[PDB]
Amino acid sequence: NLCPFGEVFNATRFASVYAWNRKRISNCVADYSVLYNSASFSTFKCYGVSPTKLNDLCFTNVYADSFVIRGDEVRQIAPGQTGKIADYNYKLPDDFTGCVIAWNSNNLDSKVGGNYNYLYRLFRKSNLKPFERDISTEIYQAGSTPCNGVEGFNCYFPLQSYGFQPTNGVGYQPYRVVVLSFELLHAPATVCGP
Amino acid sequence: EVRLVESGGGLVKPGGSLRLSCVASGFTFSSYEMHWVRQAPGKGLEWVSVISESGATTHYTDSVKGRFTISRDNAKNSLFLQMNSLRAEDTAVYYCTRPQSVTVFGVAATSYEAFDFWGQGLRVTVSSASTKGPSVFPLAPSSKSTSGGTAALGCLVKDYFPEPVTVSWNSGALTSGVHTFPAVLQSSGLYSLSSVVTVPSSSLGTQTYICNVNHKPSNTKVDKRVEPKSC
Amino acid sequence: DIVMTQSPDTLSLSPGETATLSCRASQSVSSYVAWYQQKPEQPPRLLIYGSSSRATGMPDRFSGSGSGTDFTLTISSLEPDDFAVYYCQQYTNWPLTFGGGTKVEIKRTVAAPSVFIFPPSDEQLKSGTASVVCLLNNFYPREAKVQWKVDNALQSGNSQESVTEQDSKDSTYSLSSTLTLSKADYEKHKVYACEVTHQGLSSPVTKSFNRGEC
Ligand SMILES: C[As](C)(=O)[O-]
Ligand SMILES: C[As](C)(=O)[O-]
Ligand SMILES: C[As](C)(=O)[O-]
Repeated sequence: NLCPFGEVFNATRFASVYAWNRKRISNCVADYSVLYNSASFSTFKCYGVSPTKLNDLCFTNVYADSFVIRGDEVRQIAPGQTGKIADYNYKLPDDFTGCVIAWNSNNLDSKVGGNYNYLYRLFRKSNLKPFERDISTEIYQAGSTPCNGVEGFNCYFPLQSYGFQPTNGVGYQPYRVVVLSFELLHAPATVCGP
Repeated sequence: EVRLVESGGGLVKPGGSLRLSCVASGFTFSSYEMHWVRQAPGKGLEWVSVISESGATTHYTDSVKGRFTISRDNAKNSLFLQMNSLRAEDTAVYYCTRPQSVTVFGVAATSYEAFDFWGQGLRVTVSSASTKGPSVFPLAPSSKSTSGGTAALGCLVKDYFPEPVTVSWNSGALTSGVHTFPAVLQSSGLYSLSSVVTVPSSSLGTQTYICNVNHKPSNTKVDKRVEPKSC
Repeated sequence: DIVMTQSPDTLSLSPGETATLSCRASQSVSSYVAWYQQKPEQPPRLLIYGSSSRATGMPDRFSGSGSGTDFTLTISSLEPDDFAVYYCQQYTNWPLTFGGGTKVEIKRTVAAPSVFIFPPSDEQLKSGTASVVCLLNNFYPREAKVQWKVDNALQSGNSQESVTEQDSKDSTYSLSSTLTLSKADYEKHKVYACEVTHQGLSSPVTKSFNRGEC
């Protein structure tokens, strides 16, 4: 009863961070060693759980969130961080119990002339609540004017595109991120190891 | 002028550790991502590590991931490579390398193409052997070291560590026809080389021949006279 | 990891001729290829980036071409300064990888080596080891075979070779081969020979000596 992990990690395309994807994992067994024993990952921090213990612990349902950001922003995917990504795109709760996995994906997500399919949110009237997905495309009002659905002076379209090129500096290169969330409600647990 | 002064290399035993430093000058250090590349003795170039301008992103080759850490202090124009649990195959000349910026005008993301500047390099030697002076032996001229009226003589510099040694003949007086060979790494971990010179056979009786060997890493200066041998 | 295979390992040319150095990638790297020159005891120097773009201050006799997986460096009208080692590099796929390198050596005519042999010194013998040294002087090209014979038994595994770089005047090479034994093993045998084969020699050249007579 294998859990669909190669689905999440080996997916052809990844989601933009503002429209981050979430896959629920339920009613299956999963080996976490086939993951945390890979040297391919550039980042593997865990919170509220020993990664080694994951093979013998068991949880209600598991959430796998995935998206693309640029390298310098990977540090923002952590409990209690601030910045453009942590505030307007994807925010972790301070009580976060799970693991954050990230690896460079310049060979998949960079394109000659620039891959503009990956977007992030530059402006938002307020900070995101944890695990909130804001896909609003209405125009930001940075001044006092009513933009009437068109962009002008201090009337900004809130989403902006990464220009991922193969020659970008490593800090501006695309990174694929997967966030595993583990919750233990009072409902029966259906995701455990061997 | 663009300059990258490197420091902090040298000798280490297997399982030891080093910290290489590279101070930059002549350009805006904080605007450049920076790399470490290495070159093993007699081998080609291997890329090692990269760090972004801010230092928030680092990337390593697989054979050093988890052992090496690249870092930078932009306030001090400094780049560092911390090397832990060093292995014999980590022996190399290490270069801090500045990639060539191609960022056009005021775009937010930086772009780079190839390496446009290299430091002079730091030697890093990971070996069980320890610093040791050399033994100097004569390679005596004889009938077996003649091709017609050409005689060949020399001296053999054996069992020293680390590199290098310097060899002269008659205190720099004799330089014509002198071959000093690159050192070879013996199976014991120590180095060996030989220095030879061809002279006219008839000059062996009249001309005296002394070889002068200097090993600075251990403060050794030996002079050995090479005399003919019946054979 | 993308492998960058350079070919060939050595080109032997004279000044004024044209050097064509090939580099092939195990998968496509578009035009993201560079070429560097390295001289002994110096860091590499960037010559070409973007497959075809010259670095600032490169002479126009250096030129680059190619894409996808096939790349070429052309050095027109070779000057004495251009005889060095050359590396290709792809710089967009992690890990960044370099080619094995190609040496551009000076061309000259075939020259047979002069062969000499040296028995171990007595001071070394009193220290418990014995080094027999065979010397090959001023030959070309670099390819040369030295075979040690002890009482006509072919030895392998206890000798080491070391070859100089191309001589600045006659463009020849020199080589040394050391056979190392313990004192006891050295005194178990009588005849020590080094037999040299080289394309400049009609037949193998053997130089030998008898231990104790020397
Ligand atoms: C199909 As999708 C949300 O991964 O672009
Ligand atoms: C940089 As050059 C090969 O002209 O010395
Ligand atoms: C393969 As080579 C002789 O150019 O080091």
